[PDB]
Amino acid sequence: HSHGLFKKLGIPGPTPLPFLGNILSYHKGFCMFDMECHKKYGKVWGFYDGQQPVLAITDPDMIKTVLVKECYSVFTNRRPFGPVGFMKSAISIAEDEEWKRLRSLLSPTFTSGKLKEMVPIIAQYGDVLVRNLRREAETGKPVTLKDVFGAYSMDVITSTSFGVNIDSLNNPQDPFVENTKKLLRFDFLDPFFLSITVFPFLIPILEVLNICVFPREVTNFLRKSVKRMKESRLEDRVDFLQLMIDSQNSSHKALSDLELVAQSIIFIFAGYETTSSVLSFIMYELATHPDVQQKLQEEIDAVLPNKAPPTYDTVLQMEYLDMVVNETLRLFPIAMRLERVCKKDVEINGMFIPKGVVVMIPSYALHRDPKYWTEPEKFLPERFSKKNKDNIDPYIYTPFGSGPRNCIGMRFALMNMKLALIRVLQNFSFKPCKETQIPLKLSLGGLLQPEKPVVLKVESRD
Amino acid sequence: HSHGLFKKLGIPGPTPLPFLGNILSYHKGFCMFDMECHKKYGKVWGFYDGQQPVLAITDPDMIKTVLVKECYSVFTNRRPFGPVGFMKSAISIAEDEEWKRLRSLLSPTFTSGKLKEMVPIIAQYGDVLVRNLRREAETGKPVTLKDVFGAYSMDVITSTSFGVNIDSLNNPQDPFVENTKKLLRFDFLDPFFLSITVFPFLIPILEVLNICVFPREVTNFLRKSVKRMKESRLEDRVDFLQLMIDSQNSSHKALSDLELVAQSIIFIFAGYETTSSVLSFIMYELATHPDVQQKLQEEIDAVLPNKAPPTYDTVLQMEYLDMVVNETLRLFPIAMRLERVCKKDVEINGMFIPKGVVVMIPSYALHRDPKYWTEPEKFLPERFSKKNKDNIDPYIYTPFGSGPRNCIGMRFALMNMKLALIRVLQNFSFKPCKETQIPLKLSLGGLLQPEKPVVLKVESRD
Ligand code: HEM
Ligand code: HEM
Ligand SMILES: CC(C)N[C@@H](CSC[C@H](Cc1ccccc1)NC(=O)OC(C)(C)C)C(=O)NCc1cccnc1
Ligand SMILES: CC(C)N[C@@H](CSC[C@H](Cc1ccccc1)NC(=O)OC(C)(C)C)C(=O)NCc1cccnc1
Repeated sequence: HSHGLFKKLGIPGPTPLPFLGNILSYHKGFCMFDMECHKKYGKVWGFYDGQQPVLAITDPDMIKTVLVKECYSVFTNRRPFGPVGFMKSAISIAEDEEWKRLRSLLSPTFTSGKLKEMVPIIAQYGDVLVRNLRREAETGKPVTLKDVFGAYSMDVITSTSFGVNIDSLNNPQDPFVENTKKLLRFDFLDPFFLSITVFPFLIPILEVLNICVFPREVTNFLRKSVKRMKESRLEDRVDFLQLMIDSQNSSHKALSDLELVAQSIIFIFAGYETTSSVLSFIMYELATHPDVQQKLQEEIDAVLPNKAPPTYDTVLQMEYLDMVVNETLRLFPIAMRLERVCKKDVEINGMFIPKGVVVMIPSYALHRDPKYWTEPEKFLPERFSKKNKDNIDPYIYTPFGSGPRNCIGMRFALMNMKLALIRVLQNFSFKPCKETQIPLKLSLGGLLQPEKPVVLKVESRD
Repeated sequence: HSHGLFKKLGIPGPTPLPFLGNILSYHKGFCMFDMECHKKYGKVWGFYDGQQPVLAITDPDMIKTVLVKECYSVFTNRRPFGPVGFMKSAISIAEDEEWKRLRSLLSPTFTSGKLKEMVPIIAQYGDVLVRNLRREAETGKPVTLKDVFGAYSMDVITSTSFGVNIDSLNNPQDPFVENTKKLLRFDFLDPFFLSITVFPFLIPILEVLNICVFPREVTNFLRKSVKRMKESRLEDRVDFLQLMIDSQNSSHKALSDLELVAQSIIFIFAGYETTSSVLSFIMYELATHPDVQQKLQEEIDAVLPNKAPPTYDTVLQMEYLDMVVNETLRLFPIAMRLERVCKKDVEINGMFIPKGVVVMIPSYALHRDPKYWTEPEKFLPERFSKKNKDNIDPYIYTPFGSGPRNCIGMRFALMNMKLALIRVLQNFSFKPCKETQIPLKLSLGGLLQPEKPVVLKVESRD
């Protein structure tokens, strides 16, 4: 059973039911379960996802050893979560030596250099986003942000990774738009993924029936799509695909054709719903904190007078904008948790850790700990002012994780989201509607997302 | 193992491999496997779908006992085929007493009476089909029949079962059109369904993970869609839904709300790809047999002079049209086989049949038997002339099965397909293109469908 393990080592936690372990306590979501545990049990605790032991840790020293010092030797991989098919070769899923080789063949894709190159592409779709917004702003109808930010996020994905150029909002039925919309963030508390936790032995079975968590058709579409573009650019700069094609010419072992496809898909999956979700959470805070929206709009006009177009350099110039983005990510860190599988009997910061345990960092709960954040629930961007940004522990605030396996798309994600904000706020202000949910409720599911979706009023600064 | 059963009873057949049984012999498809067996082995034979024994029978007496005389007592159900979820309640899947109750609450829906009522609806989409065809006939581009007949078939389904009215071809992106297109005939020789045959014990497992062969979203869409229409017509004639709603007012036990949904879905699944597939096979024969198309066009003009609109009565008037439809269904009976599970030790026409065996009628192969059809591969509509239609055994030619469990949608299916043909042939002629596959090859898969899809030239009789 292994349900005696934490009781032995002296670690506290909720008592597990047979077979289910502690999963019935997810009825209120990971976020509410994690805070409770931190409160009830202290700096460390333990629980069981079925029979799999999970050790939670909240001490910044312990957290650093795990994600940095002993990342290569001990805590290199994440927990498997379901049948993956050929997506086993995607960087975020791959393990150990395959992972290290993959992370290397793809890191130059995410340098500040290649990213400054991509700025003018992502900018062009700032414009598209505006026109589409004004069309809803010239017709005084409340607006669903995720719909319009999704269309933008999508637009940016297609171009920055394949060269394809569509305003998805107006071609909602373009093939390259349909498949991609199906690529939604996995709800790890829906019937299926729960069942996987009760029956992880079911995972092999499903794999032998080529059942996949990435719908077989979406993937089949993109593979040939990629294997077509591969053989249309070759032969006839500047997207993720080309960067990867260019890499399997001129670790090591180059990148396989199918390995290349899986990375294409993962970048899509990672960047789509996330970008659009964070952008929604930020407009929710700007509409319910009018000062902050006004202070930010003023800042944007000074750097970019005359609605001047944002550039890479003038984006990194804006401090309040960076403050606002970070404080949103504090209150809504959409990964919720960080996790590593401990692959060896180990002892770190004076605590034994037996093989196979899952080490977990409860990010959401640390972001709202009163022991590090005064008034943690209030939206106060000044926590991140260059005055106070020094009193913030990088192992307490980790919206992109930390260490060698942190978010590879971090710089890009922030740059994408900020370009969107600048062009939007150059043009509109955003006001609560009667139908706006104040104060926002987080979904009880396994996603950090709003219970009810965000709807606001949008007015032209003209 | 049970792999000794046929060897014992004195029945011949191919030797089964361990675990796989005879399935490796499906590499050429059910149709080619069935003919071979009939040839090699005679009037009866046996084989194993994994460990499940299947007895084939080709004697018309034996076939009648099975589908008619002993249908209620012995051969009431079909073989399960995969995880079905809530679609377990659909008539074609349900079993025994539930089946008999369902077949009864739905039979009045398929009377000649209700069907004559539906004629003017299905006719209106004959017109739509024309306009769309002429648009491709005024632009001399070869035409893919299944695309244009699919759009028609779809159009007819939506209206005859929910009142919805769209020209799907031009609204290819209407929600009510997207879901329905996913409802495609199951390929019982793709990786998944084969695996089910090797691991039928996997079926329970999949059911406990709410995995379904009817994609959970399509079904989720229609349920609420139906539960909306149910509560918009009620309260504010003339489709399958209303007929079923009217039935759960004024066997017995009425029809449950969820039972009603499953029938809605099955009619869609049954009528969509089938109608469009048969209609394609018929235009393939009319284009490669120009006499027959001309003789039929002449017949239509005499009954309906001046492109007069077809009616129920003038449709049943047309004999050559009926001949042509039937002879197509002979060469392409798209179910391929009929099957019943023997639920008891039984002895019929002097042959023992142990419990649990699957009794199978190899329709495709009987339709092409030289022992009943001279020149079986030739397309000769005169086999069905009212002169020779008496020399045809109803248990050899069974495109809709036979007995209490035969195709409930038969009259409707024929009437739909004939209305389509009349309106089309009143207006166009259909000629081979260079890119037409002559002679058509049947797919080696588990569907009766063309290897390559049918493309023809379409000319206005104007
Ligand atoms: C607001 C946007 C995003 C947020 C908040 C976010 C957050 C995270 C977090 C917390 C992790 C886990 C880090 C760890 O385990 O320590 C992660 C991993 C990852 N992210 Fe993101 N992410 C975002 C957008 C993106 C984008 C746009 C990409 C585009 C390529 C991307 C690619 C990845 C990859 C590939 C990994 C796994 C890396 C590895 O295992 O080596 N992410 N992300
Ligand atoms: C060209 C069109 C069609 C052909 C060739 C066809 C053929 C067949 C065949 C061979 C069977 C099995 C009969 C048996 O087991 O003896 C069947 C069953 C069935 N068909 Fe069709 N079919 C067609 C269209 C339709 C349509 C339009 C509907 C619309 C409602 C429909 C509804 C059903 C149902 C419900 C069953 C199962 C009945 C029961 O189990 O009681 N079919 N069909
Ligand atoms: C393979 C994929 C399905 N599983 C992850 C592996 S990476 C860790 C993720 C990151 C994440 C970030 C934001 C929102 C959701 C998830 N989940 C993580 O919280 O783990 C537990 C749920 C605690 C087990 C993946 O690759 N996701 C692609 C991606 C998405 C978003 C940002 N960056 C990358
Ligand atoms: C539940 C559904 C997935 N399975 C069938 C049960 S009915 C027997 C069918 C009929 C059929 C006709 C034409 C084309 C394909 C199938 N298959 C049959 O050949 O069985 C074996 C494959 C030999 C095992 C169902 O309900 N199909 C709805 C339907 C479709 C078409 C016509 N009428 C009804």
